[PDB]
Amino acid sequence: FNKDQLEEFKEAFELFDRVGDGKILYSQCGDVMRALGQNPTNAEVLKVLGNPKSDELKSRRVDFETFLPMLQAVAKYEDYLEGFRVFDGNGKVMGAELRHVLTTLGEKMTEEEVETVLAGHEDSNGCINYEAFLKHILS
Amino acid sequence: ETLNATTPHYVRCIKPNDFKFPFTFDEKRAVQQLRACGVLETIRISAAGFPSRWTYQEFFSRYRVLMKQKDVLSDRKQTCKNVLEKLILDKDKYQFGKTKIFFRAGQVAYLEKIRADKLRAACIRIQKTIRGWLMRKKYMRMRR
Amino acid sequence: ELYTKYARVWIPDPEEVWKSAELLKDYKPKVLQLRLEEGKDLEYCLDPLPPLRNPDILVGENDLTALSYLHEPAVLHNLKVRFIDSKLIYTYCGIVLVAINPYEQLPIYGEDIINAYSGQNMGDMDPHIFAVAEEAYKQMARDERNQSIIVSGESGAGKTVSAKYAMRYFATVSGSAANVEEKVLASNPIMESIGNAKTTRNDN
Amino acid sequence: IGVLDIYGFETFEINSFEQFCINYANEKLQQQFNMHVFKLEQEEYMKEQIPWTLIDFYDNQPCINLIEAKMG
Repeated sequence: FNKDQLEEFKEAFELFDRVGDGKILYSQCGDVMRALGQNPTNAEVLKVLGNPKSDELKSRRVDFETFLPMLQAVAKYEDYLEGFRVFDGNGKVMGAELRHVLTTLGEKMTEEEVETVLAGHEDSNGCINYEAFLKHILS
Repeated sequence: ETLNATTPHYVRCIKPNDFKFPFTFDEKRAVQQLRACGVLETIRISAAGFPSRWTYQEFFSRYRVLMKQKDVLSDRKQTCKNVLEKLILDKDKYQFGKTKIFFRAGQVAYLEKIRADKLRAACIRIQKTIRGWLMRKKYMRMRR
Repeated sequence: ELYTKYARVWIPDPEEVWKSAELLKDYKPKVLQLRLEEGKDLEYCLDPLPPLRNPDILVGENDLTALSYLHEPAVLHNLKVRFIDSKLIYTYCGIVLVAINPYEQLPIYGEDIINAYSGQNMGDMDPHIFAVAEEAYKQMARDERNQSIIVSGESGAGKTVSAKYAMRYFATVSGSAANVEEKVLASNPIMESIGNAKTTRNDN
Repeated sequence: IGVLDIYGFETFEINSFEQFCINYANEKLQQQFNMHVFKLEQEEYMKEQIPWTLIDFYDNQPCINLIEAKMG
């Protein structure tokens, strides 16, 4: 990232800086990466963070300059489609099944995150057009 | 010579606990009872064969998760022959009967593991993408 | 090999013949890191492997041969779970029927269930003594050849209860009035008085 | 239709002629059971058109010959 990129990213970082010291928490580093359009795993975030311990993960703070190499390291469709097609072959996916698997397998999310992103995107049968929802969430 | 004139059907009774407690099951007693009834050496003999026998359609239902939408044919038997011959490279682990797939002991667990591993990798990829989308939107809220 | 992270394994234990464990780090060609229910790591060593565990979908199935790993702890687990949590006293192994004596009376012997089994094929149902009796009763009609039910175990296990219900089944599906059930049951006290003993390890 | 009620295999701390007889009877019955299962498996394999040579037969006759045969 160049100075222009660093300035836009720093402004975003400061928006996520909730203490005013120019720093975020380890637990916010992933949040910042996600805020910039990336979809990193929890594992990649923890790896670039240096596998922090619970105590420093929840209370040790790092500024943007330490975050930047980590964002870089993390940074460095048909499979995504097949991943959604696992739970289908009429081009649909049950909302209940996607909700269950996203909240119980893998890097489990909360029911509220899934309800929020899924609100208004599933139809009356409780079916999700996964190609359209996926394109929407990837934009 | 009385039983050989006849067609057998077998029952085994096991005693779960020495104290006649209702619906309690002492593993140390029950293992001994199962050995004494020959059930365990029966199972050891069965495990040498093809224990696990699956109908083509229920197999296809279970393992389409592992199957590319290209590769499923109209012909179930040929579809499964293809898929299984890729998924389990040693052909000696299964036989294609007229009506059922026969598996050796262990291989249906292998197929279930590789299915679960595919399903997990897909779920991780999708859900991490949804997490990064949602927090990207929370960033747009904070910019607003 | 496929001893991977989050592979479950069985480990031998003095107190309950096998305990479940989970392989806490991948195996690679001497000692395994095992996570136990009792404590997050206690460690197990490999000799000049632990029995791998069946996947969770398979455990609890009606027929022990449906398991993919066939061995003492998986059998013991399936019988234990089916008995304790589902109160199903009957299970299949190959042809054999395994009857786990509950020491408790049960509604499962009722005449409605006798009707429910009559005319079924063997695999169509969860296992029950009536399904063996029915398989015999159909083969006796389809063919001249005679049929036997063989009951084996210790005498405490309750073989007499199995035979009692197998006769009740025969009587009911025959539609018979006759009177064999009462007499055969009333024969048991003399046959036990003459032919029956107290051993070092069992009474009667 | 016959209902045969019989004792299982038997083993004690101190072990004697009564058990030797019981275990011989249980060897004979287990041979019959292996006969029957093997036969029904050859039938099921010919139902599914699978070559018979894949099913191996496990045989306890070397143990029965140790007991009941001449010089046993």
